[PDB]
Amino acid sequence: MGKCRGLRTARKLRSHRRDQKWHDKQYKKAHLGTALKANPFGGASHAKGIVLEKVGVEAKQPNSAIRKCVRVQLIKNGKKITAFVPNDGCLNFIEENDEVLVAGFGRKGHAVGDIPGVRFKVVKVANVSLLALYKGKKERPR
Amino acid sequence: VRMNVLADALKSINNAEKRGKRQVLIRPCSKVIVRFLTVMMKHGYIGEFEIIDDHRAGKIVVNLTGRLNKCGVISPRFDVQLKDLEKWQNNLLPSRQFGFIVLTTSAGIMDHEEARRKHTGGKILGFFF
Amino acid sequence: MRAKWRKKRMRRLKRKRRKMRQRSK
Amino acid sequence: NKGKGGKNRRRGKNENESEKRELVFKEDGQEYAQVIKMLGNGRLEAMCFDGVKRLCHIRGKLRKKVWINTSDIILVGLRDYQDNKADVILKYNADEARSLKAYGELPEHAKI
Amino acid sequence: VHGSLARVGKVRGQTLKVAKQEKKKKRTGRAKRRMQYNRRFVNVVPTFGKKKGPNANS
Amino acid sequence: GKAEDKEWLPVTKLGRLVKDVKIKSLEEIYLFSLPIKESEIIDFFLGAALKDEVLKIMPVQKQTRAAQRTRFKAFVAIGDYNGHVGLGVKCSKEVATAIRGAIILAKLSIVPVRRGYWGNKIGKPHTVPCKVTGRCGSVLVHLIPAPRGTGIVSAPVPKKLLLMAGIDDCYTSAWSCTATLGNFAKATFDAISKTYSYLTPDLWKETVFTKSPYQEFTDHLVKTHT
RNA sequence: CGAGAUGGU
RNA sequence: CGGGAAACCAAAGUCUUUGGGUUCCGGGGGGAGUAUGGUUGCAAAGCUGAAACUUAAAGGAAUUGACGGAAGGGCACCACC
RNA sequence: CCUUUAACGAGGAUCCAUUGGAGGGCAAGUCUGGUCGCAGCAGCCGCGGUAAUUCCAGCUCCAAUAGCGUAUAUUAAAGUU
Repeated sequence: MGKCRGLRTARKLRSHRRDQKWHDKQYKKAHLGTALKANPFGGASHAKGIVLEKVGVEAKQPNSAIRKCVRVQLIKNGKKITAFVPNDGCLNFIEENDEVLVAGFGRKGHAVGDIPGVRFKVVKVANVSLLALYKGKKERPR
Repeated sequence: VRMNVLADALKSINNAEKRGKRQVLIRPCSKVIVRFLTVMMKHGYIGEFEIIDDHRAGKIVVNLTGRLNKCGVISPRFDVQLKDLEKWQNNLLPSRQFGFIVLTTSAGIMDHEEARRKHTGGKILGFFF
Repeated sequence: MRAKWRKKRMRRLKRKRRKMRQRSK
Repeated sequence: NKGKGGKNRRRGKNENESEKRELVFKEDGQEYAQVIKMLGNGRLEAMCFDGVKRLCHIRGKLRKKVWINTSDIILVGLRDYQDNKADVILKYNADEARSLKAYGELPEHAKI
Repeated sequence: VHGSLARVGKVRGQTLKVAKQEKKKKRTGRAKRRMQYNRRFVNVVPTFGKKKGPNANS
Repeated sequence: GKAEDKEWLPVTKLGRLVKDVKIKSLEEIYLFSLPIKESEIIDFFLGAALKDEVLKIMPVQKQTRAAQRTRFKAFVAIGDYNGHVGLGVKCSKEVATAIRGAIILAKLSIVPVRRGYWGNKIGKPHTVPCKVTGRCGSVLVHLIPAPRGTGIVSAPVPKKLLLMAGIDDCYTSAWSCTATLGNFAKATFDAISKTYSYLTPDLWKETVFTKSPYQEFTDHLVKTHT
């Protein structure tokens, strides 16, 4: 409640605001740089990696399903990721030991919906898009 | 402690107006208070007033007519220039049609409409409507 | 009194961790 | 008909595990198994009779209905990927399990 | 159930397939906004106050 | 059936006078600040010029030994687009009775609205006369004068009441839980209502008194009436 | 002032 | 009086009609008063004090039910004498 | 290349407009066939266990239009610094 108002108080006002900004959760992680070292993409919107393994993860209650996912190793860091595969039957296009392009799931590093602990999704397989494969416009070259 | 006398004078009038009382007593008196009251009286917001000598700064009794909606103080006496006065009357007044800011200037204590005719800036004291 | 007991549980774990690390070097 | 638990909760529809319980055998992608251990969280350890042990999971349809137990006999669906993991499809009663072995459908390993 | 659980692509593979029944071309640009104006404002039939939307089926 | 007369007969002194003698407007009912308790008085003065709007229908319920028991609550606004607006609420076991009951209370609540100018005084007035505010629950609502031809700068709920009141131009602001439509509507109607009871320099001249309608027509209520 | 834990439909 | 989400408060009032002076200090729930460095102490310990990761609510005041190995009236051989 | 100008150049079944949607927030179907807590959808609240307004498809309708969708940094909304 008691804020100082005197005509020479500008050093107290300016430096107290500067000190109190560090209690905002969004301000702190943008300015310390610990989150930028921790993030498995080094500040990019997308990354390339190689498919290790295909897996099915159990959805959180109150609903019931097996959500189709992949485990991936990124090219530029060699660190490990798991990513969701959108649409009905798309797991049949992916194969193993080949390149995917991966993207964020839409919530800036947090998980989405009933899938436990998955932060990423697949968008391109062997330089062809999953949408162009799913709508029959293109096919995997072999 | 008492850091400012003009803020007491206006808070005391403002509480008496809201209770519907016909008179109020202001203490201590000052040269700044007598000049501020005179600007409200000349525009028709208060009645006439009388000063008591007591050999210790003095006292004032004021007569109230029921027209006053508010009077108030801006505590740091900020400087104003003619180009910036529009922003202050946009912040503090209830309409463009009525109410007044009070300034202190080297030509005297005055109404913010008179400061434009006299082509002068100053420091802010308070307002009424 | 669960919070007072969670405070006691942490103090005895910290006393163990203290003696374990300060023995090493 | 006869209850075999005891409670207020008559609020469901009765189980009727009766009459035309027509005997079910494998298709492609399925195996018969015996339960070895039960874990927490709706999952279990099971051995199928050609000798590959797996970690196994109760399908959402069988929750709080078809109570599985140790040494019980079940029908299991295999995955085309992640071969260590599988899901339960059916339980066989001791009356059905002996009919599977009478049709020669099970190796002489399963207990009844 | 037929085959195993956790089989991908099941319902898109089961679904019976039907060819497109359309023939005629739609309008474009100015001519489509002209058509929408005449259908929504110019000649109109009134109803009871529980007024009815553009795609009412029953 | 056919809409002949005698659907109404008065039950108050004011109703006996309005049906008979030269009470010529609502403004001479407002001047003496009288309560209105017969809905047919406002159909006599404003009538078919009044237009009607359902703001929300809301379910509410109480717990019992057997089950949850549900009622429907309707919020209704009414006005003539030229200086009169009202708001009303009722809760009933069925929606059709709740709406029909809410319209009667929205007619009994009508108030006169003041209008003014932002600039120089050309033509007829078109905005609020000065900066005003109203409260309900935690919700606070505030209205500000605007130059000619801006329209209303507001969310949907306050915009509909200001349009029905007959205000063309307005800037607005709000604070705390506006997601409760009932407190947001009442905070807006409280701000609109205060416009005719703010003391301003054009209202400073001395008041001249007259006799009230019960005093001028004091013999009409006696000689042939009950 | 005896002893009186627990909860698939 | 007036204020408030209300319980309540002559202050917890004189606030969108928002500025008497001035000190300390909060920013969704957890991880956590934890790890690590410094410092004080004979010891127990005190002071200062993170992040990775995780999550759709956690919480305040009040209303109507149901429930109590809570209290007070009254009743029944599908209760007891 | 643009501008200027002779000769050929249009009946629509072509000289054929697309990208996202139709439970709510938020414009637009309590149509018809398939699946059956599976396959899948879903920013958020939520849909699917044999009569699905939400999945997969046909028809109809909505929005912006030579453009429309998604990931990530940042300003407003935030009187949530």
